Amino acid sequence: MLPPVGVQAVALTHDAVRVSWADVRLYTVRWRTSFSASAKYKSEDTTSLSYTATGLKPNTMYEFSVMVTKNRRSSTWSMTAHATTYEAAPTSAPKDLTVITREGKPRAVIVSWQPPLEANGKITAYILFYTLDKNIPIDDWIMETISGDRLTHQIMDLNLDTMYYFRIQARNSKGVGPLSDPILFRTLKLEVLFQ
Amino acid sequence: GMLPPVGVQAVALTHDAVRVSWADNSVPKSEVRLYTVRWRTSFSASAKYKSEDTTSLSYTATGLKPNTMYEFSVMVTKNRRSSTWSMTAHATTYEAAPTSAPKDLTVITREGKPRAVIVSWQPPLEANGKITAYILFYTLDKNIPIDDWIMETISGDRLTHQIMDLNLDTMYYFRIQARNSKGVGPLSDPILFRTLKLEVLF
Amino acid sequence: SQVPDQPSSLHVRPQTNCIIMSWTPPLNPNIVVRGYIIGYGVGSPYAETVRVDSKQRYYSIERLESSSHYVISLKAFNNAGEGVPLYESATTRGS
Amino acid sequence: SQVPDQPSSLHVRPQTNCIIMSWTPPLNPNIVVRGYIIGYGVGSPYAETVRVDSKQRYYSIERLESSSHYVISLKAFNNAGEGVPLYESATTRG
Repeated sequence: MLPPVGVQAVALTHDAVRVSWADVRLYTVRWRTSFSASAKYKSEDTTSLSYTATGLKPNTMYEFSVMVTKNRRSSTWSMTAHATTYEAAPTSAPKDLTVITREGKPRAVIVSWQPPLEANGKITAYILFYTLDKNIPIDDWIMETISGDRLTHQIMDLNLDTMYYFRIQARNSKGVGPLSDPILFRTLKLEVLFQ
Repeated sequence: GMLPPVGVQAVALTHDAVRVSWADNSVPKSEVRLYTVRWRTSFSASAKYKSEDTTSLSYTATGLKPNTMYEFSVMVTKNRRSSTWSMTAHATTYEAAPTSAPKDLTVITREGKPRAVIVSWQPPLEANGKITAYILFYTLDKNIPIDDWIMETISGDRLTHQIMDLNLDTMYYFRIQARNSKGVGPLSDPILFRTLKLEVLF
Repeated sequence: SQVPDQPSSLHVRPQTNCIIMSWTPPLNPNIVVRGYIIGYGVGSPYAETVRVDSKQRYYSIERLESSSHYVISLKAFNNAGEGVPLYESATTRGS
Repeated sequence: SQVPDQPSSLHVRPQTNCIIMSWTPPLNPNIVVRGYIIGYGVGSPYAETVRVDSKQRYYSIERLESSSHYVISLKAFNNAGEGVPLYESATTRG
């Protein structure tokens, strides 16, 4: 039989994409992550001229193909349609948060991290929280906003021999992901620092 | 004649928010310095700014136009003495779902082959981003809801679409809406097009 | 002696490549009818034109394309001229 | 006969360009003290070094840069060597 034509795939939500083609005959629609190792498909059957592929990973590009079947006779697969699903707030937190004293200038540290695994989109900005107090809530810490293109930041004029707390989170076009777990960094005292 | 702040950085957050952040090489350690932050649409007629005052080293510019480029400048003021504005930092806000509907939806019979029309429209005024696709609904029935019309998906770069195999002497209804990387705008107003009968056409 | 009227009724029964027409003379018997003029085409009844006897009620159109929208006209005529036509839309049955 | 102890107390009173030190001799009087060796710099006490009399308790550091984080060391010394230092952080007023 003749495969369907005018196949187009349009992203709805961040996990839904609606394929739509033009021509009882049954249509089968297959899809697959275009950038992955698994060369295996997922598919579903319908009798409408459209179908919504759901349960997808956000900010990901998918390829869609439709065939038609009627009375034991199946057609070949149609031209593939490409669709990228919408973005979503990050799910993980930034990883490997590290604080190291800057040499040879004490009272200042260089904070280094790595982007989150589940960014679910392009990271617009990083938010870095740090404080001296053990009790005050997160919204009263010192806040520093670093661009998404930077993975390091310089903090200056800290206190000597004092325990600092560090929290970092990733932002995104549709919101901000969860904070990481606290990182404890103790600035050294001059006695230990010089030998 | 004070020193203007340096290392001024402007980072777009949402589609309506941008966070400016600067540094001052003059902050000691009794007196507190006030920072003034200005912003403005870089491509506009109005050479006028909006501004706000803070004592922090950062500020969030809100209530901005989406998919638009803004320019930001910071100065510092202390005891009657103002500095010059720092170098400008540019930031472009992210996209958002369209708010208006596509305009001037047009349906005209294709000559000289009846039963087929060419539907023409124009992009929405408030697109708030790059239009990925148009969704065109049309039906023969007066009563069925929008989700049971005939749906046609046109690419965002095209402003025309061809519908074929219509019925002769029948009233058709047309609806169109624009989608976008961040969502879908509202449907347009109904367009009434009456296909002609063979008697009148010849 | 005068221009004839339009035909009373016109029926079409499309085939896979043929189309069969069935009609009846004008409801007004006073006016003389010398014959009928049939026209057909795609989206236009001017493409093809045949003229048949006044006593014929059926005509079979041949060699038409499958799955197509044809337009058929029918007019009665006499020595005065041609009468107002009847129009009918017919769709060929696909294979 | 041996290296002296660390000073008992050290106080600093930073100015806009000066920094004033006030200290007191080691708690152990038996060990001889020939004098005190002061060190200062930014983020390091190795940058500048002066040595003063055993009878001094006050010293005024001059010609320092305004609004900076200085590190000050203080050690007592005698014919044996140098004793364990005392450290103090002081910040200049801008």
